[PDB]
Amino acid sequence: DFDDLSRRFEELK
Amino acid sequence: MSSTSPNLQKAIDLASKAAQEDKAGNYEEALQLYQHAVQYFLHVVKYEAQGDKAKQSIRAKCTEYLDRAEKLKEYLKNKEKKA
Repeated sequence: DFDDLSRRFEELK
Repeated sequence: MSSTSPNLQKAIDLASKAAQEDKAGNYEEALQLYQHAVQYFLHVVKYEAQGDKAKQSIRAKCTEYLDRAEKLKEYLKNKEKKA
């Protein structure tokens, strides 16, 4: 489960 | 001992350069390098095959680089608020 990191990475653009 | 995938090698190189650029005070360049490193680390961990220990180390590095990157975003937002 890597949703939180994916969520934060997407926001970082 | 075993093989580092080209995508995962991209992630490490980018991160390495981010760290370099970070410490050098080129924060705008650093931020982009961190971000792209994270992009590759996520791709690898999701769609390439690795053991638990590998996934756990990638998760760790992902966390560190997004932490720092976000801190650099906030910094750059305030440097830019100056003008």
